[PDB]
Amino acid sequence: PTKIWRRWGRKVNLKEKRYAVCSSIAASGVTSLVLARGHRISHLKEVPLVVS
Amino acid sequence: KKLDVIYGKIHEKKVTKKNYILPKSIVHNPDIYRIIHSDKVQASLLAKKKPC
Amino acid sequence: GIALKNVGRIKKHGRKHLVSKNPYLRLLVKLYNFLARRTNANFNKIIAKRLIMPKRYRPPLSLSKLQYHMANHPNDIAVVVGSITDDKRLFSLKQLKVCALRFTETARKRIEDAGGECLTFDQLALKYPTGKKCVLLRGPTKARTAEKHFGKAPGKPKSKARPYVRSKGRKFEKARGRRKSRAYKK
Amino acid sequence: ATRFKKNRKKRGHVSAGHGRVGKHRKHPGGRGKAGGLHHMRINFDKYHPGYFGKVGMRHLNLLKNRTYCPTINVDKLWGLLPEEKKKEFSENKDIAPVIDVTRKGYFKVLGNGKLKHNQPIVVKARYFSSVAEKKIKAVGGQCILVA
Amino acid sequence: PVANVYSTNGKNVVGEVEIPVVFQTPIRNDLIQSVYTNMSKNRRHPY
Amino acid sequence: SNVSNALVWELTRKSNCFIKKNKAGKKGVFLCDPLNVNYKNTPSSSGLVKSNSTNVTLKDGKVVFSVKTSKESNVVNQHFKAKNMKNVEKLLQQHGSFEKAKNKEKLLKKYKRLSKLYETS
Amino acid sequence: AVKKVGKIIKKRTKKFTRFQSNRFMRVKPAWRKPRGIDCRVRRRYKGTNLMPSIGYGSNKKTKFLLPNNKYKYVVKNVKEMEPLIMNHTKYCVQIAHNVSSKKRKQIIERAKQMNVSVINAKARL
RNA sequence: UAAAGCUAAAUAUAUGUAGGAGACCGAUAGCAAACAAGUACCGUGAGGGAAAGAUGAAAUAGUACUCAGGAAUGAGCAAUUAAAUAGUACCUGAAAUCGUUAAGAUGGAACGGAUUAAGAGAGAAAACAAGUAAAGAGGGGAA
RNA sequence: ACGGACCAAGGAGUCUAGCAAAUGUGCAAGUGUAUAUGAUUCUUUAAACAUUUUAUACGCAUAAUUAAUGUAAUAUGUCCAUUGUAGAUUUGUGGUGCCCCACUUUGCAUACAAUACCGGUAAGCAA
Ligand SMILES: [Mg+2]
Ligand SMILES: [Mg+2]
Ligand SMILES: [Mg+2]
Ligand SMILES: [Mg+2]
Ligand SMILES: [Mg+2]
Ligand SMILES: [Mg+2]
Ligand SMILES: [Mg+2]
Ligand SMILES: [Mg+2]
Ligand SMILES: [Mg+2]
Ligand SMILES: [Mg+2]
Ligand SMILES: [Mg+2]
Ligand SMILES: [Mg+2]
Ligand SMILES: [Mg+2]
Ligand SMILES: [Mg+2]
Ligand SMILES: [Mg+2]
Ligand SMILES: [Mg+2]
Repeated sequence: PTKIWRRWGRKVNLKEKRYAVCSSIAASGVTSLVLARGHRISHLKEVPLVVS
Repeated sequence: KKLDVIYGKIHEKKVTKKNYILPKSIVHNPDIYRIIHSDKVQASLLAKKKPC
Repeated sequence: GIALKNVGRIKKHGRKHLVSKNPYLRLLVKLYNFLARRTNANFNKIIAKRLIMPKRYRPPLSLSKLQYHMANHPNDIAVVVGSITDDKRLFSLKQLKVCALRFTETARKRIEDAGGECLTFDQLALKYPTGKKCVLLRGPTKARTAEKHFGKAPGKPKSKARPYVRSKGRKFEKARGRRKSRAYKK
Repeated sequence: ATRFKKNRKKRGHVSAGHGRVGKHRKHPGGRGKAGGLHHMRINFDKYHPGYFGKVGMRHLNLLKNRTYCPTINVDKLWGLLPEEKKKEFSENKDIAPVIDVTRKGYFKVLGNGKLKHNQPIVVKARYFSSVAEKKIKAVGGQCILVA
Repeated sequence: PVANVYSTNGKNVVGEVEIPVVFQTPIRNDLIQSVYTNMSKNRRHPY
Repeated sequence: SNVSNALVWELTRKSNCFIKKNKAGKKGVFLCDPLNVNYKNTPSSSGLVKSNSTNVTLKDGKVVFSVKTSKESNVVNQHFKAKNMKNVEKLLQQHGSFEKAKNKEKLLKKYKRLSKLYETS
Repeated sequence: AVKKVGKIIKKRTKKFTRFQSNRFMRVKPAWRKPRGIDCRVRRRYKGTNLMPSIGYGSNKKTKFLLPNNKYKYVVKNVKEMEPLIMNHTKYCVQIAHNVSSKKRKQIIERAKQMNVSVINAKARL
């Protein structure tokens, strides 16, 4: 019979979380990767895409 | 612009992550085939050989 | 029928591929496999093999031991397939040229402050294709604590293995079998 | 994850990996540390030799705060200084540092290693060992006792 | 290495900004995947 | 310096929104990215990996000519309107100098095949 | 029994039925490997059911071809069958079971224009 | 500084009542109980304790009329509905078991493996013909 | 020799604690932001983000040994990093085809031994 003291969560190293966030922002700046995630950005000018 | 103050290129109190260093890569330039085609490398390669 | 052993088939006894999934490490493996094949140099074969091994067979190397290994080799390049770490016990450092898979921050700062430089393996492929004036080095592979429990069992006469114990003290496995006054020693 | 468990491989086989003749019965040798000294004796003797018996004196109410004492060797003694501050003491020969290791959490100075020749240093601590104190006196330094 | 800044009518270019150096982190999909499959367990509800 | 073509192959060999494989009729796997002349899943034919490319598709009713010619991450997707064989031959001269003849005639044959498709209203 | 038409060779055509499936109707004909002492099928006695083995495998050069001598690809709408304009002499299409008649008509009339063959272009008519 | 006394907060809550939610179960599951469930029923008594959900959008459409029959019930040239082989034992409607018609086999069991033959059912996606000329109906792309 | 008249549904190595080995990942003489607190966090969010405006919370590791009072790792002649045999890589000549040999140079990991030093015990001398 299922129990409530099954270990529901995990604890993650702080440095690895920061690493993952950093390496994830970098992937946001490569045109081919954004296209390969399913976004329809063929007509865009630049992929980092800053706005005023 | 906040993205350079958060990660410590420009320092600022209570905005920069304390003592955080931005991760480095085990590779300098991941373009392997530009290395393989260099004159230095090509001068060390050996004549192509035959199959059976 | 026919009387062969392991019938007609040859046995090999080691790791065959990368297990890791780092894309940069996979690119490195591809590069040095190509270099090993097309210039059979015995320098690129060994490197192509070493960066396939598991973590326990790529130990770190300290700055002091690296400087000691390079004392009779000025203006040469040391090649390590591991990390290199700092050592507070040294007072001063010379000028060195070292290629390694990883450097720690303090070790990287100390090396560059003395006029040296730090190299990755893709630059060493570009400047020393066949390893001229390069010295291959390894760290201590049997210094891990886990290796202190291996060997003969603790209890066989004149062994050196550590036991697995809750804690350490006069009350924790010191009475019968480790002194003559309780019936025998080891 | 239940996805990768070894038992899923034996799902069609009869015995689930435990054998026809010697089954998987429940506690066929005792419970916990039961049979040691009788029929588990060999395992105890070759993996945990000194297990049985008692030795030594009793200490009835210990209070471990009375004998807390972290140590530091003379190897790591110049490394506590920053490199730039470590640098100027080499050129100038008229000035020496004074180091208080009890501000860093160390209590007793211990004497493994080598100090730099003719490079004086002054150390404060609660305890010293004989070898450490000699090695500090040799390069032209002094030891100071605090509390 | 810089980047243009576009106006909110999508036609004019009104500036340029130097790209921050966090965009040069190595791109590691294996690490991202492994870290993601542990952090996503933390919002689950018991049964 | 943290990215190159070989690293884009490693990152997109398997996980992608353009790969399609056949569960029944086990043979074959196709890459439908917009700049892939063939539909092979190789580094030498995918538009995501290559720096410079040309292609012809439909994309709405009509036929479209496409160029990538992305020199230094200043990716410049140009889009034209193919009208007939002569116009496509002119466009290949104008924008596809970096290619070889063996590629040019392959694209010409592809365009000829595409020019027989139509629907109602 | 070996069957061969052109270059395609089949090394057997009968199925491997499960042991005892003709005598007990709670036993289904789908093949299961016999385990358990004293079987007479696991021990390869002559005169009983045969067991499958890797030796019956097909030629790599002709492993998935239909008698049409083409590979089969299954499509669900018009946009999925556009990669076939470059490889039309090696593939043939088949329409999925759950698409409506109106969609089927368009799929068929486009396959006709592309010069690719349709395996089941007679259903729902 | 014992042998007299009082005193909030930070803590707990398998009960009662109300509110909100889930990588939970889906009528042999989930509480014993999704229904007039601690009910029907059993035991002198302390106690024990089930089974049982679904027509259709609408019955404010639940089957009118005729013929046969003592009646049940059946049949229709007759009737609601999109549908009655959805008719209240009402969504779908498997297997074990039985009925009807056709086709085969049949000297103290039956069924099977290998290999062919004789019958019977079904089939064109390789199991021949691009193109050419004439006429008829269509659908597109350019200038 | 035992179970099996037939059919449908159900039906059996799992969860938690604690230890180890193997492998992947991050940092490295350090490593892990505990309980809490903060925030222009607040459908989701019971998630995610942050760390107190020459810097002593705690665990494991960085030092052992003895019942124990306790004591504690070459030694200041040189920032140097104990000795030998085999051994990966490097340096300079010649031989046969970058490879293998004959010398020459350097000497990782590790295997076999030697030596010095630290804690306990004997022996000798001992204010
Ligand atoms: Mg044989
Ligand atoms: Mg078995
Ligand atoms: Mg059994
Ligand atoms: Mg078959
Ligand atoms: Mg037997
Ligand atoms: Mg009182
Ligand atoms: Mg609920
Ligand atoms: Mg129930
Ligand atoms: Mg319904
Ligand atoms: Mg008879
Ligand atoms: Mg029995
Ligand atoms: Mg029986
Ligand atoms: Mg481990
Ligand atoms: Mg502890
Ligand atoms: Mg002494
Ligand atoms: Mg005296």
